[PDB]
Amino acid sequence: TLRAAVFDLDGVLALPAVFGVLGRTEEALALPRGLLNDAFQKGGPEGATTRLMKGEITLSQWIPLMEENCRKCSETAKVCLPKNFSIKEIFDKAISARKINRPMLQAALMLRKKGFTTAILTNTWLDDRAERDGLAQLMCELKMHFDFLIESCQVGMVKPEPQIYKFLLDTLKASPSEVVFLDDIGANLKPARDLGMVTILVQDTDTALKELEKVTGIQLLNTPAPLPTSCNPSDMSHGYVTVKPRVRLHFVELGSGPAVCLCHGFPESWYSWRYQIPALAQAGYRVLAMDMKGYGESSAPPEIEEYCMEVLCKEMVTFLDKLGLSQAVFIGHDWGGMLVWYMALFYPERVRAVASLNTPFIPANPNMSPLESIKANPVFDYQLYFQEPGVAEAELEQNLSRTFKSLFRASDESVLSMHKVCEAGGLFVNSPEEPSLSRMVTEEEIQFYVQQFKKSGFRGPLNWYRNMERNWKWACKSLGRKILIPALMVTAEKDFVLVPQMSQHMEDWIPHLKRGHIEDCGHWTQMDKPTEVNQILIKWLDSDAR
Amino acid sequence: TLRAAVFDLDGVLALPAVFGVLGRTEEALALPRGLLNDAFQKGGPEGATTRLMKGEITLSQWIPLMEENCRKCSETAKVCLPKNFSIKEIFDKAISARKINRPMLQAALMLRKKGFTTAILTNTWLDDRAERDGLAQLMCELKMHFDFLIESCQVGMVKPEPQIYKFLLDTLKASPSEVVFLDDIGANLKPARDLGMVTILVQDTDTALKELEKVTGIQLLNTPAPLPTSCNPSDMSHGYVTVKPRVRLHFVELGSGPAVCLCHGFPESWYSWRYQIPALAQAGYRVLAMDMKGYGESSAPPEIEEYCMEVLCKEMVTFLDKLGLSQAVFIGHDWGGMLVWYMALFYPERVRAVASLNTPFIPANPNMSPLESIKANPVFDYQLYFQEPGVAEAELEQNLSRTFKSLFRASDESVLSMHKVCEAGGLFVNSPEEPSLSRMVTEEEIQFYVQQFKKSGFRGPLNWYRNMERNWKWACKSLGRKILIPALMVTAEKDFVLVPQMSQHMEDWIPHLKRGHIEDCGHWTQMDKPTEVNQILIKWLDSDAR
Ligand SMILES: Oc1ccc(Cl)cc1-c1ccno1
Ligand SMILES: Oc1ccc(Cl)cc1-c1ccno1
Repeated sequence: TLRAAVFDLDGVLALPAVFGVLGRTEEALALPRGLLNDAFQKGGPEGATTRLMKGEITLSQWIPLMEENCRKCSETAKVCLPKNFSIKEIFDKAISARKINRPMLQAALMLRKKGFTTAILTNTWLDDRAERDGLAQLMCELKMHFDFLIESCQVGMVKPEPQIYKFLLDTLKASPSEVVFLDDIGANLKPARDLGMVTILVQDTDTALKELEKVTGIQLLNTPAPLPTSCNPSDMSHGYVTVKPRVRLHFVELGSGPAVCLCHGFPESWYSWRYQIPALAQAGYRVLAMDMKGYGESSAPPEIEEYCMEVLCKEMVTFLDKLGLSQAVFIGHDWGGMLVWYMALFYPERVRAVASLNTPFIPANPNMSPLESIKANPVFDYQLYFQEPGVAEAELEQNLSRTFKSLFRASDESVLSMHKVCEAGGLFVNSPEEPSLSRMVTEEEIQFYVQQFKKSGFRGPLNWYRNMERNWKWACKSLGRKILIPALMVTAEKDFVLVPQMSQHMEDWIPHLKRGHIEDCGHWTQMDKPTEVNQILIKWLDSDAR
Repeated sequence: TLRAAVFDLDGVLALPAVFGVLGRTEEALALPRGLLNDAFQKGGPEGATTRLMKGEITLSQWIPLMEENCRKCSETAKVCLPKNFSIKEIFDKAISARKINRPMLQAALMLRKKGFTTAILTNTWLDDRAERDGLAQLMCELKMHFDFLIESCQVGMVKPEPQIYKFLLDTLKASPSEVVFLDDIGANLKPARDLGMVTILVQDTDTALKELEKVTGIQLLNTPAPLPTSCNPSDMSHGYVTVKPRVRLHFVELGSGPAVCLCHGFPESWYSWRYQIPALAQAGYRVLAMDMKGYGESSAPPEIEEYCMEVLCKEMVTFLDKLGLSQAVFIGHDWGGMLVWYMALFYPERVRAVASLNTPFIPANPNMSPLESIKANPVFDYQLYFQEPGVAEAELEQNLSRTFKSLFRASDESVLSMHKVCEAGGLFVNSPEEPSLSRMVTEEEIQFYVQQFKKSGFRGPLNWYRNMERNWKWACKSLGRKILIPALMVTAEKDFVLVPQMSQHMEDWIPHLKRGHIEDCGHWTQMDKPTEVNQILIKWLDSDAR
């Protein structure tokens, strides 16, 4: 039975292949057929290319050796190479044009998800060209999804030499009959087959994947649309900043480019952005996903006043100061969405652009107490329940697994009607003791939240709701202002607490506001509809945040 | 007696002042004298500018109000404003032209170093212009050096209103007679003086600083060249990455821009780069200063093989992978300098550019054992002493304070002659028990190294020297290669271990190599000559690493 799947890079996981570009160049320059592919393989096991693929020489050292072989070949063929002939230019273009074969990677992702050990086995080079970063990026994106990456130039062996196949088997810790090996080169497939491995000659991806699903017994073609890449907490870079004597802020960091600061809601974690973090880093951004004050590995002081918007915002500015960041784009959801609008109003110079998921911007009413305003809408009753210190803490801390399984549900699986919470005497009074697992979350993801909330519980998080009068007084200072920096409001059709209609008057205070809207989406936006959140945020970031 | 110094921003810590640009614009456009400065202050305490300075409105809301005042003023003066007249353009240019008044900041730095509480008190605005980042950067650079930053738009009060002075006093926790207040506006100086504060009217900086040194009794003018800004460990962003099950790498992170990975030597710390970190972040780079494997907060496994160059380099590649970085510029010193040359040889696609302080690149000799090679030079005797497990550990761990005070010395203060270390029976056998403090380090800096080395001691660090045969075999695989990515070699005249002449043949293997050379510099390059290290690295980074 098969338990390992091995994929080649060129012509398998990345398309189009370099081999195909040499043939394409021959046709474009009207050179004799096979001239370039012949000069490329010249000398066979003793040639310039084998030395390159084994790591004896770098790509920049190889370029003039390929040039001499091209001259040698054209001379024999009794043809002249064009006066403008450049191997450097041909290969720069070829490497740059090569993209990830998305359905092939998807199949590799599915096999690994089903228990297969996966690896990339590739005949590659040590790239020292001025434009080497493009390839470095491609390799980074691909390698994360595999258990192993075996590169010829790193191991000093090449396909089709028998030793590299014995090396692969040793790294996989598998017998040959347990391995599927996919290659676009028949000669490189031959030693794997001779060893007893299942082999697939990759021409077109569809046929190769049909062969792959037939032999594995796993559906790989015509499959439902997969979720975006998630985060393994133990594989992330974890950052810590002391913003003041008793306050440290924890964050997860991924990627390079403009700083994008992700701010979660209640009662969440940096992990609520698990599907956004890899996608935003891949899109060309440096992601900083916070554990907001009171949560996870961030400090959780007991005082109510430690959680007023004025102090929370001041600390986020100090956080940027200590990291040496003059700005960041601030993206928030629920309570984080509220923080993010206040960062834009009070610290516009530090906010590159601002985006909110579900949380609308509604200016403070100076002629009404926030407590009066909250009583006016039956949807905000849960906020009154959260007022009395200790009451909501006891219900939320009683059974953590039940707390997160009851809360984290899609619009069609709700177990909590958020009205008459005070009258009913709690959030979960009409909710089961052992809720079923929502289609949005796995048991393991629920257990990550349970483990995080064991440190500080719900006091700090609930204190975010206990500064209504303080926040109202502070917000009233901003009443003559408008938000004029780039801004995005993302509404969720089925969020019955932060309803899309609550955002209807926002253009009065944010004239240049851009919008996003997600159909069939509940309150837990990021995990309910990750693919669509990613598409909206990436499109807005590339157009408005650089 | 004075214990607090307060500085204005415009016309004091930043030059030229905005007030001066309005007068300059009047002259350039041949407008009536004072027309623009009059439209700017129009309405006085009830005008558009006061509302802006109090934070009622943002800068972008203020621009059209200033335009209307300019029209109102020109109408009364019976003059016409040019057809191309733009307040947005005038202010963008003014804000952009304004730079830190370096001798004023230097004086503030000196007063704080001598025990003064320092603060910036400024009449400023909430900047929401598309080009707001320039000002955000200026403020970031300035604010770090002060105990307090009081901004009119944040406190809702302005100079010359009496309340802001009472507010300043309350934040300083000082009586008026204990405060020096420096301002370029006579009217804004008046309430501080009326309160009993010492006041300085700032016209030209030299005269203001003469007045300031006379009144404080501290030398501020004609002072020796100051050292670059250092790091307070508790104020840095601390990052942690698990590169494999039992190995976590710790780093300090500062700044935005291309990733610059700093790799220390033996027996050091991320803190050895304390003078480079703020300077490189200020220069426009994202600094990642490592605790190399075996050091500080990074994991220190006991096995010798965990510290061979092949594994150390593999882990640094994984470190980039987990951070989502396709590349970084790698800068190393001593052992870090060696690591960095091997990163360039084995992983050029991941290395944006490479720089080494003191450590030359010398290819492995395939016809000689590394032990033979080390015996040939009397300067490398200390490496033979480091071979036997436990011997060097006992001497180095015996008295940590003595270890670091004996090692960390300038070329003219050496207490260690590194020859006949084996014959003498140790590094410190002819060294005092209580060495004097070198002019390079403070007692507190020595104690930071003592605290770091208390966790794992010297086993992991010494193991870097215990993989000679392993490293030689690995390096021999790279003998046909050349380093063709951007590279810098920095030599130190007085490093008697890593002598500048050892680097003489480097151009044979690195043809495009760039060089830096530091006179009167010992082995501890970064702390011996920080200003010159910063100048060389910043110039090379801006030209060769983007
Ligand atoms: O918006 C919310 C805010 C707080 C809490 Cl505890 C729950 C929700 C919510 C909306 C839908 N299901 O839970
Ligand atoms: O280069 C060195 C390497 C190791 C050790 Cl322990 C000391 C030095 C050194 C050079 C000058 N003073 O110490």
